[PDB]
Amino acid sequence: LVPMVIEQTSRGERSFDIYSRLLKERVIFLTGQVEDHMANLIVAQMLFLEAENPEKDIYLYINSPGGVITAGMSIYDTMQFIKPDVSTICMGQAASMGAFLLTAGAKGKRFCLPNSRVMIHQPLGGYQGQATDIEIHAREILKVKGRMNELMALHTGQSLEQIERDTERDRFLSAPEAVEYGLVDSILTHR
Amino acid sequence: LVPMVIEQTSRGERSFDIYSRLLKERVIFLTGQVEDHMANLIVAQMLFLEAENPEKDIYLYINSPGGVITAGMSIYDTMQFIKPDVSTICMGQAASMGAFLLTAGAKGKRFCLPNSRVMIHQPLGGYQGQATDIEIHAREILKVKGRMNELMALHTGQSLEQIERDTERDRFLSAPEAVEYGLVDSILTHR
Amino acid sequence: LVPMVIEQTSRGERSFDIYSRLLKERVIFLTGQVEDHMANLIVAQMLFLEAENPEKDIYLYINSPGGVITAGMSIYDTMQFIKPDVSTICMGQAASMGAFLLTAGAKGKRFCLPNSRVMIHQPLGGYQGQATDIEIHAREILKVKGRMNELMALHTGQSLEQIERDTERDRFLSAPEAVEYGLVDSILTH
Amino acid sequence: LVPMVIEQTSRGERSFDIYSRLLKERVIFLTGQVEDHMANLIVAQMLFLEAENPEKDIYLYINSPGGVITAGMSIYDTMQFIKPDVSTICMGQAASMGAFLLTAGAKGKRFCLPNSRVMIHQPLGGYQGQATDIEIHAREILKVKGRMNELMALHTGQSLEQIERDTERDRFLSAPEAVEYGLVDSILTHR
Amino acid sequence: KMARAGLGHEHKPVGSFLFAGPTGVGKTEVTVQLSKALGIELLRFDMSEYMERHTVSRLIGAPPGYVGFDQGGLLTDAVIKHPHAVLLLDEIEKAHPDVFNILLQVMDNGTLTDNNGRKADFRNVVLVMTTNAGVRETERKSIGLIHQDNSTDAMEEIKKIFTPEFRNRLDNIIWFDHLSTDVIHQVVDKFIVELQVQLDQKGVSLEVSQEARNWLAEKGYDRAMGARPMARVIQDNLKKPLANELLFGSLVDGGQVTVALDKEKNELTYGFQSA
Amino acid sequence: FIVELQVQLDQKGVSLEVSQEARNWLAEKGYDRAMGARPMARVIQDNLKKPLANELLFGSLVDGGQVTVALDKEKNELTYGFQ
Amino acid sequence: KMARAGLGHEHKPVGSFLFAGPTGVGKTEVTVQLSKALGIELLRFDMSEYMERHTVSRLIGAPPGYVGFDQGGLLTDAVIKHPHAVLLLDEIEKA
Amino acid sequence: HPDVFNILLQVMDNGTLTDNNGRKADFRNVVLVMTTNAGVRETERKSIGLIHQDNSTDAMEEIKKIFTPEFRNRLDNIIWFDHLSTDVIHQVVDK
Ligand SMILES: Nc1ncnc2c1ncn2[C@@H]1O[C@H](COP(=O)(O)OP(=O)(O)OP(O)(O)=S)[C@@H](O)[C@H]1O
Repeated sequence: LVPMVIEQTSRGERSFDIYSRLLKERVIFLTGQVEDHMANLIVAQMLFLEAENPEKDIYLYINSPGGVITAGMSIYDTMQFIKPDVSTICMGQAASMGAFLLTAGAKGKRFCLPNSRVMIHQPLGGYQGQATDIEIHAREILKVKGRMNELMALHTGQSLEQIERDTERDRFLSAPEAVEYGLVDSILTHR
Repeated sequence: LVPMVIEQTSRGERSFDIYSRLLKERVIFLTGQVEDHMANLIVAQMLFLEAENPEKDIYLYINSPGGVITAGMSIYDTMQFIKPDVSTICMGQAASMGAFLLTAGAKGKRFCLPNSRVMIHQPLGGYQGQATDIEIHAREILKVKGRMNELMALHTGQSLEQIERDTERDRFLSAPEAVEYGLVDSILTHR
Repeated sequence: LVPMVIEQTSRGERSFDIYSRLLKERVIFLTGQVEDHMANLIVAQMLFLEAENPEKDIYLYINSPGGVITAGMSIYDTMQFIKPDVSTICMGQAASMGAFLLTAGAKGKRFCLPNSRVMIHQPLGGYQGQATDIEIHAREILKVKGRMNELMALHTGQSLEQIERDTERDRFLSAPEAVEYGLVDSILTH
Repeated sequence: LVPMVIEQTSRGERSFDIYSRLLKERVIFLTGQVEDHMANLIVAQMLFLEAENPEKDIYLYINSPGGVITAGMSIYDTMQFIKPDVSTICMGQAASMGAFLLTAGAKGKRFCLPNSRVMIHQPLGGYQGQATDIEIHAREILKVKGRMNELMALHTGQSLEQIERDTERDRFLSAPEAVEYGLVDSILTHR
Repeated sequence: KMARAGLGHEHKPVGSFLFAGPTGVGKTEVTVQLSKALGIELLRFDMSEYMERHTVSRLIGAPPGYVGFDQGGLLTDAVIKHPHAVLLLDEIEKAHPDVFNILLQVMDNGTLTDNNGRKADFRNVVLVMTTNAGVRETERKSIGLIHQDNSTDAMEEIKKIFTPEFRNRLDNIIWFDHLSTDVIHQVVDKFIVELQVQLDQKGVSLEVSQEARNWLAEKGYDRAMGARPMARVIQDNLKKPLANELLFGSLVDGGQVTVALDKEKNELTYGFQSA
Repeated sequence: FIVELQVQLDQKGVSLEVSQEARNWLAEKGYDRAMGARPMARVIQDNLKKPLANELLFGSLVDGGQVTVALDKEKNELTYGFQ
Repeated sequence: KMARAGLGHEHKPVGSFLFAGPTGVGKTEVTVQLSKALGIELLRFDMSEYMERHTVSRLIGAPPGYVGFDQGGLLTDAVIKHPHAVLLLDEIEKA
Repeated sequence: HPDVFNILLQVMDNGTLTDNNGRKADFRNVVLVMTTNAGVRETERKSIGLIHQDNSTDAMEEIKKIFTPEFRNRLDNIIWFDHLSTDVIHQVVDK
């Protein structure tokens, strides 16, 4: 069960969940596999925080193993649209989609824990049906692959040609190596 | 779980769910495969907003990957008889029902994000039984496909023959392509 | 999950479910396959609204895909029994039982959305057992079939012989076409 | 999901579930197959109403397709034991167990909807095992059938021999026929 | 007009008025002019301070001293001191609901009873109120990917904030239209004219360009705050630069001043001549 | 209520005559089942007293001391004749 | 009538009556239409105001050593000032 | 107590005050200044997150509530004081 935390508000004591209390501090946790329903919650959280105080920056702690690419795009599109800088702090693990969101964070606010491990690979999708349907369905997969390389390369800063070869197969980048690659500005070794 | 959000009022502090607070601002979220159970919730939300303030417009995000033909029409039908304009900002992904609902939004209010993918395919259904029953069922289900093209033609503005050719097989449209085809309009993207 | 929508009252603010808030406005929502538990919920809601204000009419949104025939009859009898007119609104697919509730609605207030479809078919069920047992069950469904056609014909006003011909074979009717049959008084312009 | 309803009181608004609000007016609801757990709730509701107002009558709405005989006996015993006269209204359909409870209603307050269907038949309880065990179990089931037929005969008023003939096989009965048979005093007439 | 005709109950108060919109909607102006036109002393009590048990006691209690018995109710004695004086109330939304209930009592019976035993008659006083609920809701932005106007009807806010009986006893809900840009331009001229007359006594002459008045109008005036910021904006912008020169500089004698703005940098340029 | 209004006007010197049909219309709108006769005082106050007061200060009532109350069937709104 | 005749309660009030009926049916008016006819003072207290526990101290006054000791009870002051009068309590249920 | 604010209000607007003797005091020459400690209140606790977030107190929230609006409006300027910077603190060491 989620623990309950009490906030020492002057008007009266306020009861909150651990996630809700942290959300009041513009902290959002991207935990679990990427999905349409879970992604919707993150979008709703970002919208609420931006309206409450667009001047303050929003934080995103990514500890997800990846998932559906389409669901993740909603988070990516909303991250740039909202005025608050979407800080991305990779924690524990960053898969292809999780890594994509990590780079999406505002420049200068992207961080990785000292022992955090990142993984980047090409989207995996398959379709079954008539030959004509597979060709058109397959074409969209390749088209999407180009789109991810373009957006990832822009934030990372790596050349498009290098991204294709690296993205062809799974690439595990340790936290120091991620800074070299350009995924994160620096590592939060200690306070 | 849904995090709680505190809205400050003159009377005093109040707590609402993240989905509930967004609904208070005439924001409705459509997620997952459309169905009678979920569609009724969206229909219920629209009816409540109309009674609360018919003057103010409503919003409807579309992240569904598909749905049920019958369930989707219920949401579309509601939009027709309610005075508030139902904005349709596609988030992440659209499909046969999502695109129909997305284009259904009032002209000038419909929108789509840059990375959202809008898929439009003809309705597909399977039925078995007596030969006489299949023949009558086949003509009626085919009529629904024709109805979709006629309704789709009105919002898109293209001829029913053009939409039928494009919708004969699964079609994937990029966000710029979708705007050019009349399905949606470009977001302001200004802050 | 369902959103919670607050209400405005002189005493203060009361939180309500989206379904409960609409109920305050004499609006009932019907969805999913008809069931004994589901039918009891609609019946309880109708009885409560009647007591609250008999003069004020009630509204019902039917999106049923069909269900138990016996469960649906409870809603029909309760609907006829209650004094306020029930403004049945077909917002989605309506099966044989769902369509019957639409037709059961008080004449002069029935409505159907322009794109919604209404399917009517004969009641169908399967029973396995001894030759004597199937005949008993066959008579019941045959008797019920006549009752459904007779009651549907009464509300619609169509000839009982003609409706039975259409009911035996699975058929679909569009909202404009339904007006001709008499299932719904008229479509909603807006 | 059950909708909530507010009842006005001098002190202030009171929120109760739809089932509880109707229970306040002495309207009990019986639904689904009879069982020990649901029967426990029904008898609990009857006892509570008796203490609140013994003079006022209790209204049981029977919409069950049949259930275990043992659980039903508890409801039958409680209904007869409590001083308030229970009025059983058959909603939708009444099976062997539902019909037995419906007949148990105090004379002069039993009703059947015009479209309701009442079905009465012998118990279907069975047991398997050693021949000695089946013989003892076989003897017990006859006693329940004899006891059930005798109890039904008392309320309906038919002879014991007549009830046995009607319950030898499934006997579906219409609502108007029930009045002639004597299961219910009279049909409920709509306004 | 009803009171002057006399076709009304004697106990009922002379008039009931209401005001809505942002702070500084001419509540002081119209009330001061109304009081002047009617020749009744203007009495104004601010509900903004009545937010605590001690402060809310002030209406019928004697905050200055418990030993003091002459003052009694400060609001009540004010009516007694001047029978015809108008009572101006502002930001009543803040006050507790219990305090607002006493207002309903006097409105119905047109009389009040102090704790000390004094009786006050409201038959000769007009009661007006000011509400600023609109600014709070409209400034807030909708929680959506695309923003929407959050303006709401003033009458809607009065209904939710106050009890239904208050509106029923109240003769009518009066909503004052919002300020217009033309009035703001005139307001800027009035302040410059006020500053101009003040300088003429010292012997300094100030000339302001028409474009300068418009420039101050856009940044100074605010929709939420009405014309209150424009007043403050005119004081710091004009009094501060000349002040240094008046003590020592070109403006010590002659007092020749010119005010103009530069379109390229969009900043006011001040020209000082010794004269 | 009309008698009270008529008595008040009589002291001022104005005579009021109200049509019998007009009284029936006022009764339905003024009286509410849930609120009983509570709104009847407000309806009579706003509808009748406010217009008459305007003429009393200046108009037909100040010069002639006569007034009449009528109902408009098409508009279902009371009409007052001042003389 | 019995009170004037000498058959009224020696220590209890002249009469205690509770009117339970729909609002606006004249329950309140009977009280104000009897004082004018009898030519006696009318004492009316708004029970709705006395909706909290602290409010009861207002009618009887605060005890010695408190802020409200100086101010006498509202109910006691009114009845002492007007011994012969009609006491009207409205919305007693909300009290 | 707020009673003093009334004396300051009269002193500020009229520019003179009368004591028991009734002599008139000239406040035009004197310059009146006050020091309030409402601004000391600050949110010392840092954000609940890996990265600390700056917190800004609402401008004059406590000052607005504690003082009356008419008195506050009369004040020409409610001067504020910012926290001493690290570089500024070095200068203080020399003093
Ligand atoms: N039988 C009656 N004859 C004449 N007037 C009546 C009668 N019954 C009720 N009224 C009127 O109904 C109005 C309200 O009745 P009350 O019993 O005083 O209720 P109330 O809720 O206290 O009313 P307010 O003070 O107007 S909110 C008054 O105008 C009464 O004179």
